[PDB]
Amino acid sequence: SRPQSTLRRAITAAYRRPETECLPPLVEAATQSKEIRDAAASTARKLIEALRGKGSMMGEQFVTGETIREALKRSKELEEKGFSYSYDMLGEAATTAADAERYYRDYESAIHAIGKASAGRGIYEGPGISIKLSALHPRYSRAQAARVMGELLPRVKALALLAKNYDIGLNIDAEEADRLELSLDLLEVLCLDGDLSGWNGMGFVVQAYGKRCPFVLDFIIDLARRSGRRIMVRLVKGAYWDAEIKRAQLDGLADFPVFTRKIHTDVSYIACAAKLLAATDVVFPQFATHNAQTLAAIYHMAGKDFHVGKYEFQCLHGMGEPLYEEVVGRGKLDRPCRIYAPVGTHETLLAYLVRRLLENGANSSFVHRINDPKVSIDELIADPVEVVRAMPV
Amino acid sequence: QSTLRRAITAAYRRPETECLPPLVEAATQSKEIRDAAASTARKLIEALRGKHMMGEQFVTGETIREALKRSKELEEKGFSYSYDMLGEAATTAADAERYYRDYESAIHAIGKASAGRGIYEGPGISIKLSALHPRYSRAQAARVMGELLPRVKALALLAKNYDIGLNIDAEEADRLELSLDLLEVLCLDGDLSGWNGMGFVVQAYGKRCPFVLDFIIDLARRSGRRIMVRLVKGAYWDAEIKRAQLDDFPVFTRKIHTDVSYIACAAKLLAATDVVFPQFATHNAQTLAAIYHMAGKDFHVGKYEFQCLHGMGEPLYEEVVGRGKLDRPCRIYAPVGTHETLLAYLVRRLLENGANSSFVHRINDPKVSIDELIADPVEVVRAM
Ligand SMILES: Cc1cc2nc3c(=O)[nH]c(=O)nc-3n(C[C@H](O)[C@H](O)[C@H](O)COP(=O)(O)OP(=O)(O)OC[C@H]3O[C@@H](n4cnc5c(N)ncnc54)[C@H](O)[C@@H]3O)c2cc1C
Ligand SMILES: Cc1cc2nc3c(=O)[nH]c(=O)nc-3n(C[C@H](O)[C@H](O)[C@H](O)COP(=O)(O)OP(=O)(O)OC[C@H]3O[C@@H](n4cnc5c(N)ncnc54)[C@H](O)[C@@H]3O)c2cc1C
Ligand SMILES: O=C(O)[C@@H]1CCCO1
Ligand SMILES: O=C(O)[C@@H]1CCCO1
Repeated sequence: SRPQSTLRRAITAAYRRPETECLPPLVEAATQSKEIRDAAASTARKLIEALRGKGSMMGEQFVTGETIREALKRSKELEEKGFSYSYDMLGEAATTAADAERYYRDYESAIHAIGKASAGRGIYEGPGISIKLSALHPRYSRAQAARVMGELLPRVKALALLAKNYDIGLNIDAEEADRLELSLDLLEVLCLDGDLSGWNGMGFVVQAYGKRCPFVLDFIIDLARRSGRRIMVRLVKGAYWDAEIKRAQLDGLADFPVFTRKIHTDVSYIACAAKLLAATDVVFPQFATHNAQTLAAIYHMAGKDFHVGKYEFQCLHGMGEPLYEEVVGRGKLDRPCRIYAPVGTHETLLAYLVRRLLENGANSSFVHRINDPKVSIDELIADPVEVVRAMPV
Repeated sequence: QSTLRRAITAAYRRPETECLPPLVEAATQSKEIRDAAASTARKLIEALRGKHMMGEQFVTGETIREALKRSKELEEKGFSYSYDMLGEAATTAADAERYYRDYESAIHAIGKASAGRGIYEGPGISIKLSALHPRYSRAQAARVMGELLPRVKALALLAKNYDIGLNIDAEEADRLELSLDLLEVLCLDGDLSGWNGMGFVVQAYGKRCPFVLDFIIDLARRSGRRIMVRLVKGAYWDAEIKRAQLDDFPVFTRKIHTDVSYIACAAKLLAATDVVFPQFATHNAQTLAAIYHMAGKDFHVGKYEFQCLHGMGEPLYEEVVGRGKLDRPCRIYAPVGTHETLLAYLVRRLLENGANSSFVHRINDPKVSIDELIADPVEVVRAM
C-alpha cells in the first residue's frame, strides 16, 4: 500500500478524534512509579521554592539583539554556564514575495554568522537556528500544497545545506495546525535527501496540545529509523491555542484539532516525552517548557543515566533563565538547556510578543501561577497524570 | 435607507486615494492655530519626557465597588470615569447573560455613586455589543439586532433612571452598520426621552468615519438627543488588515492618514457641539493640542471633553486637567474585572503600546526627536 500508510492514517484519524477518546492511551503512557512520582514532586518543590525565592509587557526582555552579531555577542555569558542557543530571526507569515525573499536572506546570513561562532562545536553543544516555514512563502497558509512545497523545499534545502556545512542545528518551528501535514512532508523529503547525509542537525517541533501529537511522533521516530538521521525533536505544548480555538469556530468545525482542557495538554506532553525518551537512539528529544512540574517529571522519567546529546531542555529568552539557572550545572540538576533567542527589531517582534502575552497572562499558565498570590505551591507541584488517573471512570 | 446612510455604505471600501483629499481640506487649520498647537504640544511633550505581563497597570479594580473607591482621588482633580466591565465576544448564551448581569450591576453602583451629578460631571459606563449576543460577529443583523435591542434598551433605561452616560464601544468594522441601526432605534425611542447619556464611538481609522459622523449629527438634531460621540482612532487595525487580506480595506493603511481623518472629524464635531457632545479620546499630545486650539477660547463643562485609557493617559492629562493647566476635563476609560477577562483587552493594549508608529511608544524612543513629535500630520500629508 502507500508508503507509511498505517502511520499516516493514524495521524489523519487522530486529527479530530473526540478529546475524551484521545485521553486514555496518553494516561497509560505517562504513569510513573511512586518512587519517580515522589522524586518528581520533591524536585519540583525545590525548583519552585528557588523561583519564588527570587515581566515587562514591552518585551525588550524577549529579544536577545537587533542583529545576529549583537545576539551572538550577548550569548557568551550564559554559554559559559552551560546553556546553548537557538537563534530565530524574527519574521513570519510573509504577505509578499519581497518579504519572503528578505526573510530567506535573513536566515541565510544568520546561518553564516551562527556557523562561524559555533566554531565546530557541533549540533548539541553549539548554537543553532530556528526557522518558520510561513516566513519563506508569501501565501503559506492559502496556496495549494503542490505549489507551496515546490517553491519552499529548494529554499529550506539550501538552508539545511548551509547548516550542514557548519554542523549546526536547523529547527523547523511548529505554527498553525492546518500546516502540519505540509511541514511533515517537507521533513520527510529532507531527511531522505542524500545531499544532507551525515548531518543530524535537522529538527522539528511537535505541539502536545494537538490530538495528532503521539502519532506525528510515531511517524517521525519511524522516519528517523528508515532515513538514518537522528532527528532533533522539540516537544512543546504550543503557542497558538487561542487562535486555533477561534479558527475552528469560524470554520464551522464540530471538533477542535487541539485539546480544550489544559490538564489534557499536560498529560499529552508527559505521554509524548515517554515515547521520545524510549527512542533517544534515533531522535534527540528537546523538552521545551517553563513549567517546573513538567520539567521535574521528565527529569526523573529519563532515569539516572545522562550524557550530553541524550536529550536537552529548552526555554524562551526572557522567560526560562530563572528556572533553568536551577537546572543547568553540576551543582543543580546537571542537565543542559537551549535558549530560543529572538533576533530583530521591535516591529518584527509584535506577533511573537502577542503570543508571549497570551502565554504570560493566562490564568492557566505556570509562569502566571508562580506569581499568583492565590496559587499554592501545593497546587504547583500537583501531578497532572496522577490527577487524571485518580478520577473514577 | 437615506442619503446619509448611503454615503456611509458608499465609503466602506472606497479607494484610500479618494478618501484623503476631502479629509486634508477639512483638517486644514489656520497658521495661527497651527503655531499655537505646535507650542502647546511642545510644552506637553517636554513635560511628558520629564516624566516617564499581569496587566495590572490597565485595570482600575476587580469589582465596580473597588473601582469606584479608587476613583475619588482623580475625580476631585478634574477627571471623570467611564467604567467598563471587561467582557467581549460572548460565545454562549450563558456568557452573554452573565455580561448583561455585570453591566446591569455596574449601572446600579455607578448611578448611585453618581448621585445626580449628571452625564458630564458624573461617571458613566461603556459596553460592548459583542458581550451581549452569543454570536455577535457570526450571526445576521436581523437575528442579532432584534435580540440585542431589548437588552440594550433595558440598560439604557437604567442609565436614564440614574442620569449617567452609557457608551457603546466600537469594535470590528463589519459590525458598524448593525450598531448604527441600534443607535438610531434607541435615539428615536420615546421611553428614553430627556436623557442625553446615550453615547457612540466612531473610529477615525475607518474610511466611513466622516459619513458616520454626518449621520449621527443629523440623528441628534432630528431626534433631540445630544448624542455623546467618542472620536477614537481605533483599536483593531491589525485584525482588520489581516481579515481583509485573508478575505480594498475598510481602514486606512498609513498611520498619518488616520491622524488626518481624526483631525478632520474633530473639526466636524467641534462645529456641532450644539447637538452632540464630542469626546476626544487620544493619548497623542499633538492630536490633543490641535483639538484644544481648534475648539477656540470659549469653553464650558458639557461642551466637549477629552478621554484616555486608565494606565496610559494620566501622565499626559495631568498636564491638561485643572485650573493651573489647560482647564479641560478628561474622562478615564476604566476597565473593571478579573485578569482572565482582561486578556483580549490587554492584547490590544500591547499592539497599541508596542507599535513603532504609536505616540506612546515614540514618546519613550530616544531615536525620536521632539520636532518629529509635534509634527502636524495634515501639513506632512500635503507635502507628499
Ligand atoms: C524554546 C521553546 C520553543 C518553542 N517552540 C514552539 C513552536 O515552534 N511552536 C509552538 O506552537 N509552540 C512552541 N513553544 C511553546 C509555547 O511557545 C509556550 O512556551 C508553551 O506552550 C508554554 O508551555 P509550558 O510547558 O511552559 O507552560 P504551561 O503553563 O505549563 O503550559 C501552558 C500551555 O498550555 C496550553 N494550554 C493552555 N490552556 C489550554 C487549554 N484550555 N486546553 C488545552 N491546552 C491549553 C498551551 O499550549 C499553553 O501554552 C516553544 C516553547 C519553548 C520554551
Ligand atoms: C478612552 C478611549 C476609548 C477608546 N475606545 C475605543 C473603541 O470603543 N473602539 C476602538 O476601535 N478604539 C477605541 N479607542 C482607541 C484605541 O483604543 C487606541 O487607544 C487609539 O487608537 C490610540 O490612538 P492615539 O490618538 O492615542 O495614538 P496614536 O499613536 O496617535 O495613534 C495610534 C493609532 O493609529 C492607528 N494606526 C496605527 N497604524 C496605522 C496604519 N499603518 N494605518 C492606519 N492607521 C494606523 C491605530 O488606530 C492606532 O491605534 C479608545 C481610546 C481611548 C483613549
Ligand atoms: O513563535 C512562537 O511563539 C513559538 C515559540 C518559539 C517558536 O514558536
Ligand atoms: O477595547 C478596546 O481596546 C477599546 C479601547 C477602550 C474601548 O475599546
